[PDB]
Amino acid sequence: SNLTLNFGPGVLRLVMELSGEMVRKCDPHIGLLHRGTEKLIEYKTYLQALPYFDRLDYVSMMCNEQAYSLAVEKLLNIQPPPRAQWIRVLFGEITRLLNHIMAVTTHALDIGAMTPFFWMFEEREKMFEFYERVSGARMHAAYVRPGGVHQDLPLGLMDDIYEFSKNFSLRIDELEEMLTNNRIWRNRTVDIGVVTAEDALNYGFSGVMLRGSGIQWDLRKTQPYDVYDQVEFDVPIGSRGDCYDRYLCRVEEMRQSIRIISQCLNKMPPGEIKVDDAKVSPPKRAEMKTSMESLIHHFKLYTEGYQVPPGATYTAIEAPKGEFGVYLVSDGSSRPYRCKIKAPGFAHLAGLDKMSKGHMLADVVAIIGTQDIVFGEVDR
Amino acid sequence: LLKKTTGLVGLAVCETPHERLKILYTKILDVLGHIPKNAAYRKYTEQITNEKLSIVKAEPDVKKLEEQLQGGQIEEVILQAENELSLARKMIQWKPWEPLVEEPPASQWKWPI
Amino acid sequence: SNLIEVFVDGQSVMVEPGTTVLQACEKVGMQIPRFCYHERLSVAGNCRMCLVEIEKAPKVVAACAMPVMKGWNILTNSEKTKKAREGVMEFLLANHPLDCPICDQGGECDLQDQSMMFGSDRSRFLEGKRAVEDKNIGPLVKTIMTRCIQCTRCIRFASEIAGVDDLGTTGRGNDMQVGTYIEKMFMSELSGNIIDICPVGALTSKPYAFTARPWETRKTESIDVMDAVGSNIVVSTRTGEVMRILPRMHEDINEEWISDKTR
Amino acid sequence: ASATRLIQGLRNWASGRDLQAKLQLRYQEISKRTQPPPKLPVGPSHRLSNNYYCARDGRREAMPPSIVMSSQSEKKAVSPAPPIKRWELSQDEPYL
Amino acid sequence: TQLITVDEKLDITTLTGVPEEHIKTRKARIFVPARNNMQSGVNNTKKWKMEFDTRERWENPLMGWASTADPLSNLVLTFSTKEDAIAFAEKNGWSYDVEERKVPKPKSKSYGANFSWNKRTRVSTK
Amino acid sequence: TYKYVNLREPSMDMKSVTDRAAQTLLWTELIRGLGMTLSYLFREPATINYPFEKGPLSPRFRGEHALRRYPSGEERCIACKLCEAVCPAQAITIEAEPRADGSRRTTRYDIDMTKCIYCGFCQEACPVDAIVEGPNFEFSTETHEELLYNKEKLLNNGDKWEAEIAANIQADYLYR
Amino acid sequence: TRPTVRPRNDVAHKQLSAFGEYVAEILPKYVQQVQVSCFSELEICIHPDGVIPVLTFLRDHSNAQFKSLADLTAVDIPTRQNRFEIVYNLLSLRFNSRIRVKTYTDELTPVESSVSVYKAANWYEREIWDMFGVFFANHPDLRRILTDYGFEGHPFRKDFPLSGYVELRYDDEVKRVVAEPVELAQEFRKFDLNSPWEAFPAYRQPPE
Amino acid sequence: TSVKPIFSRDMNEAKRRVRELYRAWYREVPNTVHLFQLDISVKQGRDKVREMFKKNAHVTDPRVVDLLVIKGKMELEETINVWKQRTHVMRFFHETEAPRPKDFLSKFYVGHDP
Amino acid sequence: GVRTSPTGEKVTHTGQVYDDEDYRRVRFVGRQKEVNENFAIDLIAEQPVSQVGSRVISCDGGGGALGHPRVYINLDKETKTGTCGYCGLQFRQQH
Ligand SMILES: CCCCCCCCCCCCCCCCCC(=O)OC[C@H](COP(=O)([O-])OCC[N+](C)(C)C)OC(=O)CCCCCCCCCCCCCCCCC
Ligand code: SF4
Ligand code: SF4
Ligand code: SF4
Ligand code: SF4
Ligand code: FES
Ligand SMILES: [K+]
Ligand SMILES: [Zn+2]
Repeated sequence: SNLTLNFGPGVLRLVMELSGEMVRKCDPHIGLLHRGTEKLIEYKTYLQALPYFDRLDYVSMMCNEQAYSLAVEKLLNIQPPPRAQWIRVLFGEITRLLNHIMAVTTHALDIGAMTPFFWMFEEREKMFEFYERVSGARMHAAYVRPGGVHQDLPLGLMDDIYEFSKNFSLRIDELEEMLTNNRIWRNRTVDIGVVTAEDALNYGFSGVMLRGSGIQWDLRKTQPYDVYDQVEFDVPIGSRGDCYDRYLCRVEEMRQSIRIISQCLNKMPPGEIKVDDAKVSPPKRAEMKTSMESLIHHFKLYTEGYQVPPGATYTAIEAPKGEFGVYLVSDGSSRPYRCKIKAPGFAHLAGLDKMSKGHMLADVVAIIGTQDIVFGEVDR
Repeated sequence: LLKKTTGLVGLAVCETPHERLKILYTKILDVLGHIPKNAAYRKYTEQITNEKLSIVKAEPDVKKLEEQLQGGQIEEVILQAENELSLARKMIQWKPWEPLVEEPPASQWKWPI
Repeated sequence: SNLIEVFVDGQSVMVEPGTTVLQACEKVGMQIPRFCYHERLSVAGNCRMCLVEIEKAPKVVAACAMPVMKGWNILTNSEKTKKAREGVMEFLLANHPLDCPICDQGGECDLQDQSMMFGSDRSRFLEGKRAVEDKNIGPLVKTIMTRCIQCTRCIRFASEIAGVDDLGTTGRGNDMQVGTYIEKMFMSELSGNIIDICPVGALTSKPYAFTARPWETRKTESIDVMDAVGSNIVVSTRTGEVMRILPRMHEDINEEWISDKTR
Repeated sequence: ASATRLIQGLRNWASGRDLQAKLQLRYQEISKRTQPPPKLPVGPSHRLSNNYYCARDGRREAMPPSIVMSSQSEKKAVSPAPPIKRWELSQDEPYL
Repeated sequence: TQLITVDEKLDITTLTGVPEEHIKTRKARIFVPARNNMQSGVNNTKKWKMEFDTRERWENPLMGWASTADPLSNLVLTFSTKEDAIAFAEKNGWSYDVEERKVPKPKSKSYGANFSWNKRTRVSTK
Repeated sequence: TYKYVNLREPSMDMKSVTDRAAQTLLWTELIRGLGMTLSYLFREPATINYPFEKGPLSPRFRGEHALRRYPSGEERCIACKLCEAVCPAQAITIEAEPRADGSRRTTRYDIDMTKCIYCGFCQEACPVDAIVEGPNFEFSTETHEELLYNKEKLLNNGDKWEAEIAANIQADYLYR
Repeated sequence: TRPTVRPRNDVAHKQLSAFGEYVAEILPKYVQQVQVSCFSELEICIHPDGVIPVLTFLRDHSNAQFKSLADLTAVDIPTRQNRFEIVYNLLSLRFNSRIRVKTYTDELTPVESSVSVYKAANWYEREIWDMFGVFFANHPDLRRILTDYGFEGHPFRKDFPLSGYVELRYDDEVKRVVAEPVELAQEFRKFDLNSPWEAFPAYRQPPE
Repeated sequence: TSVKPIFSRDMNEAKRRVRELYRAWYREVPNTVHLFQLDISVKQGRDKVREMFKKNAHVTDPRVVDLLVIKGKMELEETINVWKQRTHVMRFFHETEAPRPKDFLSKFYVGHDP
Repeated sequence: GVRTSPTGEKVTHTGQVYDDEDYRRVRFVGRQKEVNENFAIDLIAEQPVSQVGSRVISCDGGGGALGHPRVYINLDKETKTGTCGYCGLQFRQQH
């Protein structure tokens, strides 16, 4: 016989079959945050369905906004204006900094290193000030929309993003001073959760979960979206497939996100921020209150919403947790017929059982840390 | 030059990649000769396997073979040859060159409804 | 049979002689945009929204009025058909008031909907608009005549179906006004159907006024009991309360009309 | 910023970095909370002529999916795309 | 063989998890929806719809909101044909009633009839 | 276009082996981590003194809802129900009628603040700037039904916060 | 049509059409349709007996190498007699491409589980069991994954209502969370949003 | 009319699987009453099992009763393994739900439902 | 312009007041009925009628884009003033 531990209720239920110190079986029971998001999406318009995507990976809000917006814009056969695309890449990499701070610092907090959590969440508070200045909300911005973004950058925001970005690499340096060469942090991560490249491909892993195993794959490079082919950055590649190389990949992705943010601040073009098709994006309020066509289009976009032509797309981005996909099916109406949400954490938490075999019970919280799991996107 | 690592976790370095690819490609062709000639899988897989086997027999260097086989490392080219061999052995049993087993219903792929 | 062969976008269709271009396109399931045409009123041909290209013909034809000739290829989706629709929609929206939030027609407005479907997305009209004096035609039909697009469905209904001859157009040009010219009260037994066939919010229901809005209404298909005609109706409710009563089309009873008692 | 130079020197020694050059607390260098009003530009469709919507209608150029095969010689075997180009190692910082 | 022969009527009511009160007391209505007579557009009259009988809506004591206890009060299903809707209702054990599609009959339109020599169809104005 | 994190082979001369042995036996990186924690001990903390000090916000901030008025006392809401049509949570419930002077005005304007997702689609759908999501975020209650705002509560929030709401709209309406 | 219109990618369209011909003629036993959308995504609509032979082909063939299962999806379309549309989204990292494999089932016909092809499928089709009721034969551990433990019905079916049939509350008499038939203080307000005017003439269905 | 089976070729194999599922539930009821420390008796839980089996007793399709056996095995797996709590086991006993009006007259008195 | 029912309960600008025998007054027991005492129907009646020399006037509610959509009001009736449908400001042709 062997021990069965029911680690009850982010929130997760775990059914462990242990054989002493070792883990024989790990059965993650989920659905504790299943909210039926993508059934609720079927009864709402495309604009009304957008704020559900803020709340899936709720540390990667504008990235999921971007993925849903790219899906709807692909089905609408329209493209965002260039300044909107540069704002989306800028705030997508700010979002990537947010998520990797959350990932690395809570993964260190669950192992026992509680202090760089507090050090990096002040930087995270400043990036939430950036979200609040651009949209009015600290987390669920509802800002990146199909057609572009909702509102242009306020004056003086890019200077403050520059003042943040100029100092953030020292914050990464002192995080990396606390953890990377620390022998206690290395003993908790170096031989832990080793995934081969073939098993990572076969188990549907994506993002750092592939790149820690040496797979040279990044969707911003291979299948590029808005203006990621115009920014220059490197892709950190692991060598041993463990928790420690995935940690180093996330730290170096924060480095490369700072690099992309500097390039976005220097290459921000002038122009409009919504697509100038007023049958898709709402007109400005000054012309809504002056022009008859603009008032009609405002009325119909905020009550019926735009009709999307019939068809199905699978649109994926390189979200900070991995490949975030939307399989969006439109029937021709102004509401989605079907919206399957592909989250990286779903397949990663499915691979948790293989990743935890032969390890200890204290290694399982490290493996649940290195798979960056937010249960909003896992459960929908 | 005896490459130290493939870079991929769990993918060991092959000592003799040329002889291993020759064995795998001739074994793919031997398995693939058990498929009827009118089957498109046999024609297409004989075509690409003969192309890869001629490239392997033409190039003594390992790195240049990797650049002109155009399939990444030579060890994942070996892994893909093994996958193609396993696939051909399964395609003999499935016999998927046969006609369509059943037509769909008349509005099964009509979208929108 | 004496059916002639015409073409809608290359598709052949056999139509009776005397079939209009609009009806021939209706036989292949294409609905040509319209404002003044109504299939139970006489043909007016004056909103010009139904203008469609016949190929090898250098002039668009009014599809509601033009009979088809044998061998015409009707181009419902060609470039100059769409340009004709956008130009006519631009002229319809030039003087039209920015009233969609305060107008009861919003959400169920033909002008809104086929401005979205067939018009442009913005304005070039840099002038001041006309504003029309409202009329008083009774306690049933609220009249806001700045919204009128002069499609004359009013007048053709009151003349041909209601048999009243009290509505008309006074004036000339852009100052042409639909009304009664005097303080006269349009109280037929069928006077509420001009609320149905007015494509815009110029003629609205005065009892229904401001209370609901069409997207939030649940539509229950039911029967009139106010007489022994058995007029098919829609009871539109909202949050468990009856909002209004519209007609249903039944060709053998109430064709698409209801009496004012029913309404 | 208000730290004395003894504490500032002890702090820079303990971190091993120059901390005053990159302070994590923000001061007068940030943007003003009251800004001048913007004048936002308009898009390319804000034109008074040559601006017909049918010449820029994105949703109406979407087509139904082209049916390649339906059930109602020595041609080359194909892949869904050309094989992916091998990534080049970083000239910036390869860690080699 | 690898195929069995089931001659029974298709019935999935024990698998759908629907409570029995909302199977045997509900009346599904299968119908092409009538055109909104506020509008001349006919694109909402193209498909068949299945709705259910409206149950009680009452006033919320706190706010005056419309409270319901009917789970099927917002369920509207879309079908391409009448027979698909009938098969779906019979498959789920729903007692149904079907209204036939009401198409508008073809009208005889002539603009010249507005100006006849001797018929009553002359318009008195234009 | 890619880099290898952790692909360094350590040097095996006696210098580097002795360096790693001194790091192992003399705990050098642990003293480095203690130095970094000691460095934050002598920094000024980031703590603001709430409630006397407040977190910085923008004029776009989406907080407590309010119904606004014209500069005559007439309420802006003309009952068009665009805000409840666009409301992703269906938090808004509107009933309307002509009032005694024939004006199109609401008799019911309810916002369930516990359904509300605070996304501000109502204020951007509003054609007359009637519903706004104002600047107040400090409106926690002791009971659930105190967050079920009717029209009287929302008009009192408008009359309460209008001096701030109008200046925030003045700062941002050119971006809208 | 330059600034506001999405640019068409004719090269990828031609390549995916050629590869769809390739798949359709290598596997004519199961392939029913092959289509490429106007935004250049390839769909292979297959018979459900060929779930394992098609997906093993695309995973293992040297010109396909679709090693990654991005997503596995069902779609409920109640007007079809095979109402469930099982959707496989596959990623080839070698050829930098995506493919969609679509098949169908009704409530009672089992689909063969594809865990022997992609282990990634293990939870996804398990989700398809929980949300749609599609049984997957030869699945290792097929059970619910997202709903509550005693949950009746399959929620992403389109005849399943938005709010369910039961709701929970704490009952202090039995000292227990209990399930009762759902009563809403405010009914979800159904919006009829569809315009009665045709939006897209390119997608017009031929009439009766 | 030629359909693909799930497990059973006809109704006899299907009744065999129903019968084995009933045997397994009958064996499990005392352990379920014990370890969930339920306030019901073993006889009452076995009567509830018999009620849930007799509720589906009208089905004549082998695939439908195969899916009913599959779902009953899933419920049993959620019961044997402590995945259900006490609340999920007691949801079969609608104890806080007031008894519905059964006859015509009391349904007439309380409301509009048929 | 608030008034009071004979129960002592304030009547809102809608006209809502509970009846005397209505139990739902118990929610205000020990608490208050929140009413707004700035009735918009009384405040727009306090505005003077704008005398203009044109036949058609435009109203946007003031503030330009901060007001309402700009509408055009005809002033041909000398019996009745021309009222803005959005803001309720009313206009009269001075001739
Ligand atoms: C009064 C003050 C008392 C305290 C003083 C120190 C205070 C500050 C402490 C800060 C760090 C606290 C961290 C807590 C966790 C500690 C973890 C840790 O370090 O684990 C022990 C680590 C474990 O190392 P490890 O296991 O991580 O490293 C891997 C080691 N191999 C490869 C072998 C497996 O180190 C030790 O075990 C060292 C023990 C102490 C040795 C002291 C020095 C002896 C030198 C003798 C002379 C040698 C000369 C050369 C040879 C020739 C001889 C003739
Ligand atoms: S008639 Fe139509 S377009 Fe005109 S104001 Fe009313 S809703 Fe708007
Ligand atoms: S009031 Fe209406 S129906 Fe009458 S002419 Fe004007 S737009 Fe046409
Ligand atoms: S902020 Fe959003 S959820 Fe809240 S009332 Fe406005 S539209 Fe509704
Ligand atoms: S959108 Fe504005 S004017 Fe319209 S109902 Fe809502 S608050 Fe009132
Ligand atoms: S519809 Fe033919 S012109 Fe009005
Ligand atoms: K009307
Ligand atoms: Zn005004």
